[PDB]
Amino acid sequence: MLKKKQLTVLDLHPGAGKTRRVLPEIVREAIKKRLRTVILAPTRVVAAEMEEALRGLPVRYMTTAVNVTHSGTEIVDLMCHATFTSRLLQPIRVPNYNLNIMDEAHFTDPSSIAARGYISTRVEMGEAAAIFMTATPPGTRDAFPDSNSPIMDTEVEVPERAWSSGFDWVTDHSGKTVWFVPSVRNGNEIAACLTKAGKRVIQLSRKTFETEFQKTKNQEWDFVITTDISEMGANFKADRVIDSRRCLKPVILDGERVILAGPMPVTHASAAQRRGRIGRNPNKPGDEYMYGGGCAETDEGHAHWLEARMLLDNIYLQDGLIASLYRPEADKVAAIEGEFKLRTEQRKTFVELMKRGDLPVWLAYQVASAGITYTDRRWCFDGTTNNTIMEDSVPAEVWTKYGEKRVLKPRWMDARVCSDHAALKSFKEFAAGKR
Ligand SMILES: C[C@H](Oc1ccc(-c2ccccc2)cc1)C(=O)O
Repeated sequence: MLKKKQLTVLDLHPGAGKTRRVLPEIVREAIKKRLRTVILAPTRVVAAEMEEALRGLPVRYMTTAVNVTHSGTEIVDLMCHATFTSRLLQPIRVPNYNLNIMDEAHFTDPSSIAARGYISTRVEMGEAAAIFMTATPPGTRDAFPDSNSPIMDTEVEVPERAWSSGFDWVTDHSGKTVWFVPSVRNGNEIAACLTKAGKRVIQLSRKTFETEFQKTKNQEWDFVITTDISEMGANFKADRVIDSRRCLKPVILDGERVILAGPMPVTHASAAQRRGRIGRNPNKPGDEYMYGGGCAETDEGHAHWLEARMLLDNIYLQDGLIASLYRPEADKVAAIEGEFKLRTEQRKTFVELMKRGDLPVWLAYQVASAGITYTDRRWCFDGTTNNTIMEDSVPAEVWTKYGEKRVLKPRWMDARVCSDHAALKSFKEFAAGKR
């Protein structure tokens, strides 16, 4: 598995022991062969779980999620998928790792797709080996894979709004349920409905994940309401999953705006990962999976694959060569390698708009490619009337860094900057010159 020019897909079913049993054995063999190795975790929660599975092995934890210190004699590094892609983009030398291990390799955020593309290109060049660990590799068509214990699969209408009647099975249940919703706003409405009915609810999303996930271990709860982020190796002591089978899809329209289309069907890989949260204990058969729609290949034309190409076009590989996307996911976007390659000063602005600005990749690219510098926010106010951002049915307003009250009307509109209250609050701070 560790021999050069080889990319292995470790696709044992969910709960088979890829992280706790297989990963430590791979790491011991890599250290025995003196292979400089990187281990990529999707989130800080998974990074902390990996430290427990690898306890005692000499691994350098490049994350504040773990408090270890480090002897300085480690040849194995562990960091998040986003951290790897970030360091490749920045003017910091990333070692040319002999072995590249990606856990939860099905993650479809732009930085995870870009990491797979870079790593698989190095393997294709004959420079390195790689191991992608996931039960659901790209293009998987099976939403119902094997599990540690039998699961009761039931197709049923699932609420996506508050309800007064017609869904007694949802609240009549005495165990713990993990419920996948298509958006933070949709989860807020379901959570309020369940709280009014006397249930204890925890809500999870990308921005709150680490803090709120701790509550699932520290307090008693009846429901966890979560977006698709919990598909990335998050584990729960639950006996039921309720799956809307829906997600939002970012879509670039006419190359000039990004909308959040849907909700629409999830992929088979997402459905198998949502279901895969239960049936994990061989001693507790009969965990339930209630699902409310079919699957479709909604990653085709999804903005994340075009955003992954924007990142890869701006990562040095060798001279003018540019890394390709990992072959099984390369047809998800219609893009020419190198079309998003920026000159040095515009590339530095693109990186800073993502790293410090916290803007979506597509929006950071529009601003940097237009020749605008990082601190210049005039573009947040000079768009057309149809780009006005709305807050509680009235235009959002901010005080500019000049002390002028203005309506938020960005030159390029990316729906992800106002998808929920937290995102719009962060974007208002950015438009005001506060970061
Ligand atoms: C804030 C933290 O970022 C870090 C990024 C890199 C390192 C590091 C450790 C040893 C050697 C070289 C680099 C540590 C932390 C995080 O992202 O959690």
